[PDB]
Amino acid sequence: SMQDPIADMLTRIRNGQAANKAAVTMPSSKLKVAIANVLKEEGFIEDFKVEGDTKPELELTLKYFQGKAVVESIQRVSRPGLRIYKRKDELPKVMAGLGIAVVSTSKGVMTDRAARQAGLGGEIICYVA
Amino acid sequence: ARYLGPKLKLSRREGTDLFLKSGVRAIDTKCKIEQAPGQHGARKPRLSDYGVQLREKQKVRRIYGVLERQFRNYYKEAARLKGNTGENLLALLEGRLDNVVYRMGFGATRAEARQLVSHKAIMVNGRVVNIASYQVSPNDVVSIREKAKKQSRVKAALELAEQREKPTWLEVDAGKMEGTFKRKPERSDLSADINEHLIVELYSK
Amino acid sequence: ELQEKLIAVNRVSKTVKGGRIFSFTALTVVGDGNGRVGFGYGKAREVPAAIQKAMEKARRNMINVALNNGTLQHPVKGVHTGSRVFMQPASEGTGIIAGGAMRAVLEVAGVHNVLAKAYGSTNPINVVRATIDGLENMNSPEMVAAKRGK
Amino acid sequence: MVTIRLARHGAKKRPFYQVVVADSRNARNGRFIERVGFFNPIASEKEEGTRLDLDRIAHWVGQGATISDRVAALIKEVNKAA
Amino acid sequence: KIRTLQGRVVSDKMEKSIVVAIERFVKHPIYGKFIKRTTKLHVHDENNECGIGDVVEIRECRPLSKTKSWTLVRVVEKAV
Amino acid sequence: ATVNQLVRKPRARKVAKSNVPALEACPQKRGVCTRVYTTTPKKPNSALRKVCRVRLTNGFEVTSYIGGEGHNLQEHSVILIRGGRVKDLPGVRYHTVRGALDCSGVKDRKQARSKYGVKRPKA
RNA sequence: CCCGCAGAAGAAGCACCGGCUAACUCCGUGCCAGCAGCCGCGGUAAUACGGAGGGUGCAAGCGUUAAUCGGAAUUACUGGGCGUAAAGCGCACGCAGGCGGUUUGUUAAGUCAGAUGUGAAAUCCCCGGGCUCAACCUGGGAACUGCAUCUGAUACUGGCAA
RNA sequence: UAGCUAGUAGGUGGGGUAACGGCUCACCUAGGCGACGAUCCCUAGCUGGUCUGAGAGGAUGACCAGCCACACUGGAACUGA
Ligand SMILES: [Mg+2]
Ligand SMILES: [Mg+2]
Ligand SMILES: [Mg+2]
Ligand SMILES: [Mg+2]
Ligand SMILES: [Mg+2]
Ligand SMILES: [Mg+2]
Ligand SMILES: [Mg+2]
Ligand SMILES: [Mg+2]
Ligand SMILES: [Mg+2]
Ligand SMILES: [Mg+2]
Ligand SMILES: [Mg+2]
Ligand SMILES: [Mg+2]
Ligand SMILES: [Mg+2]
Ligand SMILES: [Mg+2]
Ligand SMILES: [Mg+2]
Ligand SMILES: [Mg+2]
Ligand SMILES: [Mg+2]
Repeated sequence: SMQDPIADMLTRIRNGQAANKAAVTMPSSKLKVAIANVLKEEGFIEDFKVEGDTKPELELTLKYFQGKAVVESIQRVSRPGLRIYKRKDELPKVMAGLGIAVVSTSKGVMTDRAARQAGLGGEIICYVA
Repeated sequence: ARYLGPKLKLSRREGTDLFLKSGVRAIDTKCKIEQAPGQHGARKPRLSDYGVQLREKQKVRRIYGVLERQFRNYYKEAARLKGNTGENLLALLEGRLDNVVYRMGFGATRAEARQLVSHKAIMVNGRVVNIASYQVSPNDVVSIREKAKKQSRVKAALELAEQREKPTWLEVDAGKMEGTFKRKPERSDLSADINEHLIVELYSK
Repeated sequence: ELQEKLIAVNRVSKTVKGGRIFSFTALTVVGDGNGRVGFGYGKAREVPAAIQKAMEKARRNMINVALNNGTLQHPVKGVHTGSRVFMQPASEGTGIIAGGAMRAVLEVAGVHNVLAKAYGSTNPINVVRATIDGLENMNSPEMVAAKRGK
Repeated sequence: MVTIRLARHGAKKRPFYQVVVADSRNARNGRFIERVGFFNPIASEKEEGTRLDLDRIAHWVGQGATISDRVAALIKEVNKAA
Repeated sequence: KIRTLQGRVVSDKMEKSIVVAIERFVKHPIYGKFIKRTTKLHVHDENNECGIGDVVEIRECRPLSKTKSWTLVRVVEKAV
Repeated sequence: ATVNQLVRKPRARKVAKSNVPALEACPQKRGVCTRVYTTTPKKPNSALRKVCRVRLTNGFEVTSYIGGEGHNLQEHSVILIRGGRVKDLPGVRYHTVRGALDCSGVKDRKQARSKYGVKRPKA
């Protein structure tokens, strides 16, 4: 049941990507957006798009580089059944450094590179590479 | 504690000269070396990776005449220390006094160089050190005790000492029979025919 | 830098009217010490024929691997059939610690300082193989920017 | 009353004392309040052999601690200012 | 105040024998999930005044009874 | 499976049934010889193995194996026994320290004498 | 600790060698006597029994037994499974419990940040120092991943409101 | 093992202790605990740390130091800081 939408984002992506699907859409939200941001700003998607008002619609443009899909993997990490939180010094780094981790903090949804510089930490939403 | 057994037997099984009869003659023969370390030595030891791994460290051991226990602790100390564990291992081994007595020529083979140590016939920075494993450090100064100087052994000792490739890391008289451990030997000094990483592996699992 | 090593050799039985007819199999790995590795199977009624026929198979079927110095960029997971394997950069202490069997592919392939471990079945044909695929999927420590950049 | 004394954390035949402030009633090597020096009597003439945070010892003797007999010597043997 | 506790009431029905619920979340020390570890406290409130359902602020006093080491400070909300 | 589930009922590690109640983890245990049988082994094998049922110091009656070639042990011999089954003789899970208590060492053994408990023959 | 004295003089053993697992032959025996951690050896050529020669491994120890953890990702939090191999309750409704779409405001408990205090000494670890070395002893750091208090941050979760 | 509890939970006063206090008493209120596991049963001194493990863990609590507890078994108080 709708229960975890953030996995649904992470997933609709993972799926559509593997389906060499040009775009992909879904119900939006403050939260979905903050991440669609980091995803773009880190260059895993071409560009997003929210086209509604009462029933908003997040839309992401996917990317394919060589023949592959750019996003080689995208997992949840925190989730309703089991919340994760890491302090700053205990923040994770994906693929040794390549690829990234999306961490929400008292100063907004930002990557691990980011939050690590910001000198803080929060709930580690998901891993991307 | 000391090996004590017929010592060529070793070189033969180990397949190489461990310089344990060191003395006069070189490139063995006048022995039998190789094709029969026992009654079936004749045979091809087609052998597991474990074995080649085993025999390497054994070789290194029969050389400095070190028993299992001590060698283990060498390895352990080697590994503790930063640097290539295998190099560090080789370092420590050389740091041995008895070794740095045969290496300065005062003794035919390390075995002999040792009897000297244990027989209080050596003095580091002045004082007498009769324990074969006394680790020697840079700038150290190992001499022969005046009492029993230029006595038998120690002559021919310092003799064919020059026949040998001859160190570098240590400068050494020959009249006084003193000599200075100048530096810790590097990888590139000594070796060629010894394979650390194997005897790192033997002790890794 | 020819460099080659066989990993496992084995016997197998076929069974016909007249009995068991046996035969051997060879598993080999070849690499240049600078990336590039392959494995070959190849079986044959006698051993040297089996290993020979294998070393060959390994010469082709060779893939290459975006190393990073003597080590790996990021820690990688691999998995084929029952063998599920894992290896890690290891800012080389000394390095090269793995179960002889995937030490074999590592070694030759040029990786100089990893720590590795195999889970599931230690069945060589599948671990050496889960590893190769392992190092293969492993992506370039900058052609990840190629990936993104844009 | 509290006291400054030598705990003997030596080693058979080569004693090496800790000097500690503690409830005089406790064991010679037991619970203490704080450490305030040391005293190797085999110091050897080389270097060190009787380091001793005086300005604490001070403090406690202010707060009423008695000093041993040996320790009292050490203090009047460290000299005091030089 | 040297610290204070909040918590809902849970039981008012007894001549000042007020007991208060306190609610923390805590990371399971083994499986990391966060659960509700509740605490009940027996607090004093002279001339009985809180009521079942009230949020209340509380402080640690000395023993008022074998059970009671806390008085209340303020009330907050009612008619839940 | 579930995290909740692990939370309610933690993972539990099976405990280890021993194979050798030489009671309380003991290096060996003294006993008195109830019977000196000799019975025969399981499936593939075939032999006349020597054993003895033994009342132990701690009350257990256990059937133990006698090792070596030949032995003098009868009813009422006091022996010492160690862990060590004998698969061949199902049920037998202990061995008898040759050359312990009333147990003699194997006559004439030259190789591996310390097992079988035999003095260094006056060479 | 130091000096002299005599004379190699007083000072080597234990397990193993079928595969795993480093080390092979002969004689005896003949499903017997027996071996065995696991596989499994013994019925006439036994590298597996027993002895011998030789060899491998450790050494004032060596084997055997007992015992903890390890390898065991074989209770899997990190890190596992349930079509046919161990495993979906015969089916449903539902209390507690767990979880919960989307928006704004508020709260600051979970979360995060900083500061302060505390986290005994020994131990562990890093760099040294002292016993002829080492074990051992010792200086000084580092570490004790923890707990509490105060002040802050509000993205996420929890509470209140609509 | 699913219910447990009459000084039991709270109040008021008297008494008591070096001291807060159902500590004790008298009287009043009818409470208090409990599936976030009470009650019952079984086992057990706790810690620093010790062994092991790459870690996370697992196992453990001799020797050293800290705390508790006991001094033939049950029970008592006297002296005294
Ligand atoms: Mg020794
Ligand atoms: Mg072999
Ligand atoms: Mg045997
Ligand atoms: Mg025969
Ligand atoms: Mg485990
Ligand atoms: Mg499984
Ligand atoms: Mg089934
Ligand atoms: Mg069904
Ligand atoms: Mg939401
Ligand atoms: Mg400490
Ligand atoms: Mg020193
Ligand atoms: Mg909210
Ligand atoms: Mg009163
Ligand atoms: Mg492990
Ligand atoms: Mg004692
Ligand atoms: Mg009494
Ligand atoms: Mg009194």
